[PDB]
Amino acid sequence: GVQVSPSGEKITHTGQVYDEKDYRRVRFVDRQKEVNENFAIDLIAQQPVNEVEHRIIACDGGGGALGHPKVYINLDKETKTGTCGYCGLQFKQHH
Amino acid sequence: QLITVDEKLDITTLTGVPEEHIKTRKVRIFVPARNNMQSGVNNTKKWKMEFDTRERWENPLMGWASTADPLSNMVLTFSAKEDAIAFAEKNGWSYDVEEKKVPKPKSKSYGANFSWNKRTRVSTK
Amino acid sequence: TSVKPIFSRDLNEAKRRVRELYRAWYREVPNTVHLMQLDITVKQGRDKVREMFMKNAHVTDPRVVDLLVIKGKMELQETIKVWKQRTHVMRFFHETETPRPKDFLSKFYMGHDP
Amino acid sequence: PSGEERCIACKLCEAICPAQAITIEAEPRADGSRRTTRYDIDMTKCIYCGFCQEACPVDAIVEGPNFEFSTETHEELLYNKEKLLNNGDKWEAEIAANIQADYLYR
Amino acid sequence: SNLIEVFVDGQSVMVEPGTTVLQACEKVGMQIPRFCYHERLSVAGNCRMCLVEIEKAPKVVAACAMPVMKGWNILTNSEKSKKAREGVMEFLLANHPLDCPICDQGGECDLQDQSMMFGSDRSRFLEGKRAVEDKNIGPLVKTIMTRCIQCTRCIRFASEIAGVDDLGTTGRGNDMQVGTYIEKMFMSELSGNVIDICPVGALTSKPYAFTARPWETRKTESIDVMDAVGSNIVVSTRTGEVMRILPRMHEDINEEWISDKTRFAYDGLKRQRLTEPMVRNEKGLLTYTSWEDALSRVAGMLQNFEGNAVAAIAGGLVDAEALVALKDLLNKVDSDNLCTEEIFPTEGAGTDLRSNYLLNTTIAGVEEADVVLLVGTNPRFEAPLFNARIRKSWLHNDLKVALIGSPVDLTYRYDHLGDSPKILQDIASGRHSFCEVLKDAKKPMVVLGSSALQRDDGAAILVAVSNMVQKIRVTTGVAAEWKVMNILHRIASQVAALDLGYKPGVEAIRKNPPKMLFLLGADGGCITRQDLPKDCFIVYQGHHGDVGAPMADVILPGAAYTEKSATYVNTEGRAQQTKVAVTPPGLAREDWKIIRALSEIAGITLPYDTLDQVRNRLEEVSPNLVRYDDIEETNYFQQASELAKLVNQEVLADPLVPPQLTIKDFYMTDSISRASQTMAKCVKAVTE
Amino acid sequence: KVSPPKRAEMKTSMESLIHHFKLYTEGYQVPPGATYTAIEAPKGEFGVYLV
Amino acid sequence: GLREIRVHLCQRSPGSQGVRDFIVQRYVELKKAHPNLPILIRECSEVQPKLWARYAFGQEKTVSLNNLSADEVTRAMQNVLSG
Amino acid sequence: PTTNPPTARKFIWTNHKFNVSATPEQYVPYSTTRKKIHEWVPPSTPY
Amino acid sequence: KRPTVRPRSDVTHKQLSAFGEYVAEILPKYVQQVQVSCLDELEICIHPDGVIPTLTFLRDHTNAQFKSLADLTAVDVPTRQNRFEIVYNLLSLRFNSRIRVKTYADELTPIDSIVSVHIAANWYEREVWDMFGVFFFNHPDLRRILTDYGFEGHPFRKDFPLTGYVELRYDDEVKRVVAEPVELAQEFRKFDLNSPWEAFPAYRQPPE
Ligand code: SF4
Ligand code: SF4
Ligand code: SF4
Ligand code: SF4
Ligand code: FES
Ligand code: NA
Ligand SMILES: [Zn+2]
Repeated sequence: GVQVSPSGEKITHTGQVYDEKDYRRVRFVDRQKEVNENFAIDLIAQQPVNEVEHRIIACDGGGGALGHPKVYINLDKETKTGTCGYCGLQFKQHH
Repeated sequence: QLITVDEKLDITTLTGVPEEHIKTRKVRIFVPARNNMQSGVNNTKKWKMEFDTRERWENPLMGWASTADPLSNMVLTFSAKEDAIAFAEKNGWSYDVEEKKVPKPKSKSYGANFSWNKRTRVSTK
Repeated sequence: TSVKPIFSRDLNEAKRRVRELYRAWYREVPNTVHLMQLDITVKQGRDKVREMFMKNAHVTDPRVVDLLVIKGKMELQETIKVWKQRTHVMRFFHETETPRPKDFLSKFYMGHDP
Repeated sequence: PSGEERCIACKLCEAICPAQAITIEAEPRADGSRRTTRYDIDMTKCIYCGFCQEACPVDAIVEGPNFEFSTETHEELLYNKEKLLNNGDKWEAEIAANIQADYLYR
Repeated sequence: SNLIEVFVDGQSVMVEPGTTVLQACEKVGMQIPRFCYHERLSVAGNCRMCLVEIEKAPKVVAACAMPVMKGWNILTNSEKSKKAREGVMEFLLANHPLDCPICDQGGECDLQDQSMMFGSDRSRFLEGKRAVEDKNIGPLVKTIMTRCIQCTRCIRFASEIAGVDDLGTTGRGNDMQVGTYIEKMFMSELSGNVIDICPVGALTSKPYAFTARPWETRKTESIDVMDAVGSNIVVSTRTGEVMRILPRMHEDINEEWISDKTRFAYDGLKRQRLTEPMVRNEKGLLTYTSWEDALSRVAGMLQNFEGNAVAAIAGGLVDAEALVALKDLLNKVDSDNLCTEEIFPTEGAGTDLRSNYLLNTTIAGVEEADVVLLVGTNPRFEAPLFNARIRKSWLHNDLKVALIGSPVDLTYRYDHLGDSPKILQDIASGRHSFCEVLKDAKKPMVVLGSSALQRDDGAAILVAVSNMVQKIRVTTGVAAEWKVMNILHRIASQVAALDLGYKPGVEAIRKNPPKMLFLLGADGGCITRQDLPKDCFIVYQGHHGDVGAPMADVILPGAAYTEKSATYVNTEGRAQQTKVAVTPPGLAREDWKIIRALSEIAGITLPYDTLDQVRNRLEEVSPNLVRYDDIEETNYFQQASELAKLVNQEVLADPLVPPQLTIKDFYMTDSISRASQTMAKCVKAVTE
Repeated sequence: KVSPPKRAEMKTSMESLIHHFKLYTEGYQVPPGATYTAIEAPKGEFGVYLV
Repeated sequence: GLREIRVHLCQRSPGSQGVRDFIVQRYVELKKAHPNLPILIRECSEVQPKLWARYAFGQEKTVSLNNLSADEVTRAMQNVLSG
Repeated sequence: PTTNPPTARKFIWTNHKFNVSATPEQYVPYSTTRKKIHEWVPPSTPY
Repeated sequence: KRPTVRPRSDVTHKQLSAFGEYVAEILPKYVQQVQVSCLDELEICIHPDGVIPTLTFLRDHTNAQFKSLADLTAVDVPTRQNRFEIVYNLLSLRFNSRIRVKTYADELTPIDSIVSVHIAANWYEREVWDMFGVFFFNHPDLRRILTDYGFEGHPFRKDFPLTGYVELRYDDEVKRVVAEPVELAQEFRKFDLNSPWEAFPAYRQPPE
């Protein structure tokens, strides 16, 4: 989430934040640090794992041609989920 | 009608280049080494002339890479080692040449993988 | 080592064209200074002319001296006809540029450059 | 639609940009994902050619329909990643419908 | 006089018998498409991408394996050849994943590039694709095996170059999968080279992952200093930052491989860096200061002491342009205590004759010997690419290999004569049973490791081995142009230091402790503030804060090897130079210009102001330090031996145990290796 | 190998994705040669001499 | 105060033939005479043979050995080692 | 939109924001990466 | 018939070969090479001494009448000794054909000016001199045309950097536009795009 540093500056989702003694903090005086508050890492973790029967499942991200290139994920390693390398959705085999 | 000019060719005074970037610059005449992630050898035929790397620093505003070197992206291409030396000579750049590294010819033999009694017998296909 | 001449057949016949260009540049400083309303003195302008002619004091190939003379006439013409401006004439005087020290220590303190 | 960024730091928008207007850096994320830590468009180098829109394989970078974003300083026209994601969230309702109206011509 | 004649599209070629169709086309300049074939691996012949039409034959031969027969016309571009390539490329891509945007190969993928040049532009595959589960084979090599094209280059490399028969293919048919079946880590000092030889993104570098694309990067052709082999490398940089180290091809040194330390330790260049001159304030703590201030302290102290009171130690990563610079400075205050952390016996000839402390047979000479005797050394870790060249001769030329030392694992089989260095006495006499082999050897090669000369009885061992070789040179009747005596160094600056006349070892400083010590990148911890006079002025010039820095009075931030054009001399004595990839960070400065800046403040200005003039000075000292890429032959070994028979020192009975027994001790040896978070994972990986 | 494929194919076919990747990074190679092309542009002969 | 002697020479150019004979006949005896002195022999293809002697406080002098003979070389080396 | 509303998303801005140039809300560019070269930290004690 | 490959024609290539032999028979003192590309374009490569005679004959001859100088330009190829290739593209309205006449130059070997043949060339030769520093004899008014006044160098030479050496800003101290050494907040990023695999077997060079 939007953690705040001890200096009081907001930390961006990439972890950047000017030090206490970095002069470059002056650009935000009487202004603001543009920060995007919807951390994609936090949002993707909220999705539930889709369960499927087959051992190989194709993900295109939804929307068909409006998604990402279609890839397949193996589901054999029945201890971790299969993750899409594009959209980050998770899959797990039913049995 | 011809004249005799008993001196090597120097065109530095005509190129409009600051003194800074003629006397302190070292060029490197070389054939590029094959990129080791690929097998193609088509980028290993021509000779290149590149200039010594100079400082790059981080832009205070954005972190981009700033430069005060005007010759950082200069890359001349030549067909022969001799053409590249002549070009550097008539321009006054001190050059440094490296000889072409060709792959030495090797002895291949599929039938060596099954040797009745040599260590080249592979244990797996 | 035989080559077509441009204009001069050897350095002595080329220096004749050099001095003739230096004369013309010398006669024109008092006008450039007067017409362009430059904030310099004639002596200071003429010294700068001499300084640029001595920047190429090492040239010996006669063909090269032909093309420096050819260029210098083009530069003279750009000034006599007032195609150049104060900014252009004043660029020869590098008035805003701090000059890089020529001693090792000062270079060493200032950065990685040689 | 889940809120995950589409951009996977492939850098094809960067390789095509006629103006060298896009700067990108990337690294593995905390969850291992391939994502950008930097993404800049110097909107004063951009020629608004839309080539990055064509090169992107996952529709991550687009040119929205906004044209009324003139500023009072040059520095405000150097967009970093936060600014561009904020424009994405600001304009998504309208961007999504324009792609829906045009992707079949692409 | 057996060069058959073949035709490539009509043009005639005279090739040796045994040349293949693919090698025949190399000569007329035509390069055949490939995936499975690699010029340094055994021929495999399974990718079928090299199928090429021979005129008048109906079937297509595999260019990479079919031996060429005289009178053949190879049609590298006919319709059959073009159609075979289109069909084969069409199969390779049928089950390949649409991964190019998330793939670290993209932009430098032989599958991408050969699909553009020789394949089709369409897909007529309307089925589902396969997906194979990934394997976790260590912290260096990432596996995404859905991208594997089952070319078995990794299997052949591992088996025959690393000698680690642990990668293989399980399964069969379209389900066939490369890997390890069990869960094993592919840990080896040469394992990172599978990343290069894997033609796709199946095997990629974890440390490098996702960080850059090939077209972005600028390639600087430099040299590697993690060891004394002097591997030629390429340093990719992007926007002033080092991205990855890659091998540059050099047939006579590293061929096309580098050790994992060379490949992956560069990330230690980004931590623990000295970026600012530092001095001690009144509470005894180091504080940042300025160059003019910091040099003003060292000159002030240098103007007092002279002679024995000033000494310098050179570390494991110092350039010849800084050793000669630091030599000239100290010689100008009367001092001669220029020392190096490495020990080398100074009895006998000492460093008088280059032949005494070099690898005289060279790295490519191993390929011609027929016996190798290793004395006190683990070449696998001291010189990983020199052990690679041994196994290659062990494999092809059937090289016999013997080891006087500890029974370390070399990746091939060798005769263990024993560890006691009394065995040198035996073999020289003719008692030891190994002599039955030596009498049958027309090209013996004895390699004595620099790790064995660090012992308290270093001089004795070198004299013994120097004498066991004078019996070999006549027990086998070798020609004058075959060198038998060799020394294997493990430190980059060692050979160039000895070339310039540094005293090997810090023993002189123990004899006459200095009141001013110059630690020029020294970090071995040999001389500590308990070996030195109370309140001694120590100046540390380096590029990492490790061991030398925290004990220094003054710290002078120097460049690293990636950050300067520097000269290094490898174990053969070959001189080669690095190149600037990035510039030094912060206020760091090139190492030879700090000593030149220092010399002018202290009133003893040195006569050189540019890199050109400093190398001209290197010439004046040892003129082979400017002969770049050149092996200079050296003779006069007979003289060094005759001076070695008089040394009255005798060999102790300690077993010869090398400092590195297992891959655990390989990863972190010098300052940069120790600043690397990737090497820490590798250490933690093999340990646990 | 010259004109990029459709986006729908780029996201389905492995040949189409590769060709998309190379066309939008390296671009296509043009065979060596020179041409002088001219058209009747609204102002007059507008020519390109391309090498 | 002599501190170091350096001998330069080619391995196969006859201009240095005299120097090579000096090395083989006299170096072993000369070294035993001065076990402590550093005498550096640094061969290099196609150099001009030279003899660099470094004295105290970095003072260096070069006697050129081109086209001498063993006897004429040992005299030049004896000049440096003595005075 | 009163008849064809846009698809709802949890990240779409609820509150529009007009041109904030010249105001204290104005965007200010900066580098979103973290430090690259880490410097050595000297010991805090005498030797 | 292939709906993707350009129609090849036939007659035009044969016609331009006949005229290429024609030109070479008549001007054997100047013609060094004649070729016709697969695009079907005739090229005459002449010794630079032959420029004025060669363009005069091609303009005034009755079976030529190449009366329009479509353009004149140079190409910089540093590997060649005569690094400047001068190209004349001529147009014949009488015969509805085109022809390319090429000669060469170096840094210190000026070409004759064809202003006496084609007035169109007057500014074209100013542009070659400005951008490549190729001097022309007998030009009525040879002076820069495209670069800023007092600009030093020839920016279309391959060894001239893309961003140049100097840049301009306004300096309020001296109250005028000043020139200073170039420093870029962001450096132009050079991309290595060449594929290591050969794309055209037909242009492969012998490895001799
Ligand atoms: S629209 Fe702008 S950012 Fe996108 S490719 Fe074109 S110039 Fe680059
Ligand atoms: S915006 Fe698109 S093209 Fe650009 S890096 Fe991200 S995924 Fe690639
Ligand atoms: S290896 Fe990677 S870049 Fe190459 S074709 Fe496969 S997915 Fe694309
Ligand atoms: S992992 Fe790579 S090298 Fe090994 S078989 Fe697969 S494609 Fe070939
Ligand atoms: S390269 Fe010959 S079959 Fe693979
Ligand atoms: Na790989
Ligand atoms: Zn997905």
